[PDB]
Amino acid sequence: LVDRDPIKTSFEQWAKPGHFSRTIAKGPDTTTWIWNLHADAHDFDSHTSDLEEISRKVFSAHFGQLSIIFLWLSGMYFHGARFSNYEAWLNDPTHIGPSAQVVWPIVGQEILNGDVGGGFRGIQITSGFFQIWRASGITSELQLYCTAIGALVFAGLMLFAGWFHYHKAAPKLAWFQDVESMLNHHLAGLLGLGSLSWARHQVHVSLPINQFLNAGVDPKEIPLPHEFILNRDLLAQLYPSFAEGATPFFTLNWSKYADFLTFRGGLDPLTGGLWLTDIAHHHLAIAILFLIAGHMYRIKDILEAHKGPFTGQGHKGLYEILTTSWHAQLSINLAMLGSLTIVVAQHMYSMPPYPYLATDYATQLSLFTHHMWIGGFLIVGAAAHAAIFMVRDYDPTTRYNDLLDRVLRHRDAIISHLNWVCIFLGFHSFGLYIHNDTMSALGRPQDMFSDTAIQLQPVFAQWIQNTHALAPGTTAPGATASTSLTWGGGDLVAVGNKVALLPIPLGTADFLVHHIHAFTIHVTVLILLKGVLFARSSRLIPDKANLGFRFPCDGPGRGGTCQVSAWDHVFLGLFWMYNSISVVIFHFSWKMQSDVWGTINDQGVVTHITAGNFAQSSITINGWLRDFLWAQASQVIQSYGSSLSAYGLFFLGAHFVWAFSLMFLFSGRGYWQELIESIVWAHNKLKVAPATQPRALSIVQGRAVGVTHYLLGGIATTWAFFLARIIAVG
Amino acid sequence: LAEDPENLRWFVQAELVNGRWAMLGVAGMLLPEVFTSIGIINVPKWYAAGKEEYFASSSTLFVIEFILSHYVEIRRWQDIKNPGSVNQDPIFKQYSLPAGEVGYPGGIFNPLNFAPTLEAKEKEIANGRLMLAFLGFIIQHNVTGKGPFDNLLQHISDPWHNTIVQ
Amino acid sequence: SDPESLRWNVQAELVHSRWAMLGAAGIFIPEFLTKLGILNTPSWYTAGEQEYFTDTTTLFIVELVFIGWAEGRRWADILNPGCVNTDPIFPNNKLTGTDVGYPGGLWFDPLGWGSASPQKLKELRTKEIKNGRLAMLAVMGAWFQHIYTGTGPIDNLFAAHLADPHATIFAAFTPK
Amino acid sequence: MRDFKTYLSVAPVLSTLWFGSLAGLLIEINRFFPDALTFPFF
Amino acid sequence: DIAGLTPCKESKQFAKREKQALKKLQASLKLYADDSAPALAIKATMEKTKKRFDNYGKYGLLCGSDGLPHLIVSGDQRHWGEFITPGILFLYIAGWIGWVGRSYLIAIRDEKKPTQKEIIIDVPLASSLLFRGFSWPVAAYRELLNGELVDNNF
Ligand code: CLA
Ligand code: CLA
Ligand code: CLA
Ligand code: CLA
Ligand SMILES: CC1=C(C/C=C(\C)CCC[C@H](C)CCC[C@@H](C)CCCC(C)C)C(=O)c2ccccc2C1=O
Repeated sequence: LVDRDPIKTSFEQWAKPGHFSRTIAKGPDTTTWIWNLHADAHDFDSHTSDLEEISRKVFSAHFGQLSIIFLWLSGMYFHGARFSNYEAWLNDPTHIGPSAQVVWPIVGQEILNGDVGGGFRGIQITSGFFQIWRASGITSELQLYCTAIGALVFAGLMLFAGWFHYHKAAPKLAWFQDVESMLNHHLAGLLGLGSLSWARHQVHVSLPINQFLNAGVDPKEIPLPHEFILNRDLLAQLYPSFAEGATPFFTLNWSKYADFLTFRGGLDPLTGGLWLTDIAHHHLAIAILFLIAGHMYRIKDILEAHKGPFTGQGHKGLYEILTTSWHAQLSINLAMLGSLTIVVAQHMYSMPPYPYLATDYATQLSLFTHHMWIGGFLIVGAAAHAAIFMVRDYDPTTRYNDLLDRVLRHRDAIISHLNWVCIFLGFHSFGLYIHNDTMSALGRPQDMFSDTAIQLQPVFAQWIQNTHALAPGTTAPGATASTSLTWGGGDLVAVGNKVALLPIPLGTADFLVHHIHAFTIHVTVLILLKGVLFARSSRLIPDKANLGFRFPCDGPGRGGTCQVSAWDHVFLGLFWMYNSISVVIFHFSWKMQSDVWGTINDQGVVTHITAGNFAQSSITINGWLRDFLWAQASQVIQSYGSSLSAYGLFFLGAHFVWAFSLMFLFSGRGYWQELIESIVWAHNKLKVAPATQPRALSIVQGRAVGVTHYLLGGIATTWAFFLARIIAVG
Repeated sequence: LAEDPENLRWFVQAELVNGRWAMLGVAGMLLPEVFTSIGIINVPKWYAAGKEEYFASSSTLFVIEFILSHYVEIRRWQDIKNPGSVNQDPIFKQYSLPAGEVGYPGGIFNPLNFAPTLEAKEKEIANGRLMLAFLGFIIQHNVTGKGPFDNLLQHISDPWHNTIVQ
Repeated sequence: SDPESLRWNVQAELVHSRWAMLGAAGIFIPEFLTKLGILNTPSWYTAGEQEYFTDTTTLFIVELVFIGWAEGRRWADILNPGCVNTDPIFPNNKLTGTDVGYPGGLWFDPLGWGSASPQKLKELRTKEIKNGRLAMLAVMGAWFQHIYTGTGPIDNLFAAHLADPHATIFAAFTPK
Repeated sequence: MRDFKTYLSVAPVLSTLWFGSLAGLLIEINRFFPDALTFPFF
Repeated sequence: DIAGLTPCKESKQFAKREKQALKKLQASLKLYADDSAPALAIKATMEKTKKRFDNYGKYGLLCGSDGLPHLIVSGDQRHWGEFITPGILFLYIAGWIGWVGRSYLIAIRDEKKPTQKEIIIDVPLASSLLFRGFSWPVAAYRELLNGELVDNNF
């Protein structure tokens, strides 16, 4: 390509058919290249055979995410502001049931807008702003309206840094191809200087402006816009102005104190969102580390070190090419970023970190399943992109004889095991349930697997739960309750509208879901593991790195020779994970409502959204639609003519879109060709078709329009199924 | 390779029959406007003859006539595929034989001809439309009204009326 | 490093300009002309104070039967004859192009020296104040804003309100 | 600046300024007549 | 008139629908807007579905049991424009979608390399072949079946 250059046009390329592999989009017309162009639009086997740029693009086309997450948030802060309900909800929590969005009464619309709290028509929320927002050491609607434009500021600017890259004549190699410092910085002072900084604006301002909110008032009968400077006088109620101490150290006297923190654990009676008196200390006690920690270092050295006998000789030298990969140092990350998201999903529901959550049921489970699909949707990826490594990234083979060349050495092996693992599971991990049916429908309970028939006896208790809620008696200092109230030992009194967390008991019907997870988590990974491992060569095809990591299927021979590849192992690996997460969700809420969520009154006689129906009745896998799907969902199929209605009214579409995927999943290809011409014929008679040769779907595009649909179908189905059984009773 | 038009016979003859019947159509109105008082739909019947019998019906009248119009009309058909109408003043016009510098094909714009004494189907061009579009006009404004023009007392000035229907 | 955008009709934008803006003359001088206290008063009784209204939307019809007529005739034979088909001379046509209009037809032309040249000298006059008029009216059309926004008491709409000193509108000057 | 026998181009999805809008002006007829199911005529 | 019941002039079941259902729209003794200027069930949403009283127009409109109105359209008693009036309308609008389909298409395959001019668009919508549709009096109803798209080209 010209047009023409090198050097010697500014005149930009708008006009002249094509670009992207060289007997390119050819003069001669076609359609396939219009899904080409969008797909693989980002890729790197083309653009140039030379690293250089690519990192100079990804550090820019990156940017436009932050900026975006930044245009987003703004319409959420704005939204969570003038489309109010926040002002109204906060003087009045336990009571309200929040909104931010509202229609405009065009056509049918309005049904969707149904009285939500501080006196107005709207559609609800299961996205816990209104609750980060508890923070506001200040309060005010127009104020969020500054935090809002403060958002659009970071954006335009944190979006003109993206002009101020690639398009501007760019940095180069050394800049990233000296890695030497990167984490040094990152973790030290941002990971640090945020958490740190967050400390300073987490007791300064917030703690006090909810220390005396957890009582009454109406805001501006509290927390001015400046009030919190030098005036270290209201900081007087929430500890000393250090009195006689000077910059910690010890020649200090406490005859009666010990700074803010004074460590909690449990839950505010009046706002059980976990205590804040702590929340500063923990973030402070973070940062320090990061503050000390981001001070390594300059790199091989540490990895060029510990080897052994069978261990990893190539451990030593574990990648020069880890300054020369991406597709590698992205895949690693996704496993972590991803696997480090759904660890949120627990510490959240068994330890709320915001005021008013749990009581708020629906506004932190939405969460625990949204955060849950990322700690999964980012993991199969975290494999895909390793397959993208394993196939291609490096120039030649300069990488040699090491940890990997090792793992591969065995490979019909690491995956030889893992397999049997799964059929051991599955048999012990699902037909287990099927016993029950076949023998409870035969009907002889003597011999089921009930929490009571097969020998276990009115106790689960003695394991580690019961040595967690009881541990404030070790090296442990203490502080009433535990760490997470859901643990075996002691305490009850949690909240005065509805409930929050309490013990959460186990045994079987907790024993075996917990095991289906195993088998589910395991056969997921089998297919990804073997998939990324056998990326490039095999004894079904060895001539098998020769195009890319996709390729439809090699060809009718060898018997099958179809699925193979690794786009496709990252195609049938999604297919499982949709279950992996989709059944983990199914788990939590049936627990968390069967027990936990429920409610106090006199003598606090607890009354769960369901008197533990779980008991003897999830163990039957029909009980999973006797007690679940057919029981709850009665709220989705009753939901017409209401306010939420948009869920029942989705629940048919998307419970349709899924049942459209199979068409894309289950079908041939020269088929819709053979068909597309009958069409093309009738077209030509009137004189109406040929130009831009209309073509069927690109074997693997077809699979691309399976899967993606099967998910946005099979998923939102419950996104509806859910929001419709926590809004309204529960 | 048949570049463009064409047509011809075609719907130039298409028109003049619109033209000259929109012209007549409005002779319809003509009446009730000078010594005025009598019309609209007036769903005539239509001028009505003697005091010796009809009597609301005596018959579908209306319905018949145009059975007649009917084979007279096959007749003009019975002309335009293959030119046959003595005068010959529509199909191209009279001035016997001629105009058909468009009868055998090859037009593009072709203006035409046809009066011996003298001039043409031309300023019978534009009475041609004045009346087609007039009807357009005429049974445009019913659907709310039915009368024209007095003096400068209080009529021609449009005072207050009532939407379209709605 | 600099845009890709001299709209070739970079040549035509400039002639709704002399349209828009010469035009704002009609508002600029007749306004403040007005005639402060003429002697004085604005009163229009005549066709207007008894014959049941005068205009509004018989207003427009008559009003821009003419603007109708004239604005059309304006750009659509500014010039351009040749007036059809079929290969490129660019503006998005000049498919008039190399032929102005007629090969020895009539007096398509104005003026001797085989063109249209309204002679050579007169860059003077209307380069200056006139694409001025473009500029000028930018800022006393930026006064349209100042001149009235604030909907003189008689209405606060969507009540922020949002502070309060004193009023605003027009007549000339300013407190300061 | 655009005379006779086709004109200047336009992008991939100006359909997104054709679905959104035009069609958009139609809600604009579906509130002027906030309702249908048959219709009076003009 | 036909299989269901009679229109609006009487339709008992239909009446009950007007009333319970909507008016429980009510259902909120108050819910505070004594004077307040937002929460608009209050004004219309009802009244816009409601002032739709013993009038909806009058439409005929048959209304079965439960009094939801059924559409016959067999061209009789009253019901003609529940298909034809909005039927020819569907026809006319489409067909002037594709009359121009068969147009900002049959205007290209020529000149010099014309192999995807169509992923960009030469005249947007066609904005040239545009009105050819309203500028269809008769049109394809003759010229389609005679010449051009002529059996030849068939
Ligand atoms: C106003 C400015 C502008 C202009 C005229 C250009 C022009 C160009 N850029 Mg570019 N760029 C810009 C701003 C601009 N850029 C900014 C602000 C950034 C950083 C944010 C970049 C980052 C960038 C990179 C990495 C590259 C270019 C490249 C190019 C060249 C190819 C452009 C192209 O066809 O991409 C078409 C794409 C767009 C027009 C849209 C850009 C996508 C982002 C910024 C917004 C869209 C996201 C949006 C939310 C859509 C998803 C949601 C959807 C449902 C609506 C071209 C010369 C490329 C090059 O050098 O040649 C190989 C190179 O790849 N640019
Ligand atoms: C940190 C990571 C992130 C980044 C930066 C990338 C970057 C990349 N990935 Mg990737 N990937 C990721 C996470 C990431 N991935 C994850 C988590 C997965 C697992 C699902 C994958 C699975 C994956 C595969 C299989 C492939 C890539 C490929 C690529 C490359 C192609 C990108 C492209 O052209 O856009 C592609 C995006 C589109 C074409 C847009 C279509 C999006 C559709 C499906 C919409 C999604 C549904 C949604 C609900 C619809 C919107 C709403 C609608 C209803 C209105 C690029 C280098 C491709 C490659 O060939 O490598 C060179 C290869 O195809 N990725
Ligand atoms: C085209 C085909 C035909 C049709 C009409 C259907 C229709 C359906 N099938 Mg189905 N099916 C078929 C052939 C068909 N199938 C075949 C051949 C098979 C294989 C044998 C199947 C196998 C199958 C299965 C297994 C299932 C279905 C199901 C369904 C139903 C989903 C419920 C629903 O849509 O409620 C109708 C109500 C709506 C769609 C309301 C929609 C309102 C929303 C979406 C908003 C408006 C639209 C808007 C554009 C969306 C927003 C998007 C925006 C971003 C642009 C639906 C009735 C599923 C079911 O529900 O029970 C069996 C089930 O999963 N089918
Ligand atoms: C301009 C348009 C055009 C025209 C005149 C036709 C005409 C036809 N199509 Mg068709 N089609 C089109 C575009 C068009 N199509 C497109 C874009 C697709 C998507 C691939 C199809 C997919 C399709 C299928 C599967 C079938 C037909 C069939 C048919 C025939 C039956 C009519 C019918 O019931 O389908 C209704 C028409 C559609 C479903 C097409 C939707 C696309 C329309 C809305 C195009 C609108 C114009 C478009 C925006 C062009 C841009 C305008 C440009 C001038 C600027 C008929 C000859 C059927 C057949 O072969 O039997 C004879 C067959 O079932 N079509
Ligand atoms: C149904 C099916 C098809 C047929 C599906 C097709 C042809 C979908 C493509 C349809 C396109 C998206 C229609 C695009 C037309 C419009 C975008 C053009 C008009 C523009 C708008 C204004 C309407 C395959 O090609 C296929 C291939 C491989 C495995 C399975 C399958 C499969 O299951």
